[PDB]
Amino acid sequence: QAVVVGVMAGEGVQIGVLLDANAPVSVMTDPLL
Amino acid sequence: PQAVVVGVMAGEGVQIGVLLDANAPVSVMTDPLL
Repeated sequence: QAVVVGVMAGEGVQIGVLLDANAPVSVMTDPLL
Repeated sequence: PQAVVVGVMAGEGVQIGVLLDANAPVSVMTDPLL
């Protein structure tokens, strides 16, 4: 299971990323950054 | 300077305070705001 979302970044630049469905945000916010 | 706080008016009269992204274009925010 997974999900894809539009992550907004610097000056509002739109970026697309794929994230796990069940893992908590705390374990993914580091590699995502 | 990355964000600004504003009060948004919604249906029939409820006012809600929100902190918006100061540089993304408004059209990108209207959907999640609703």
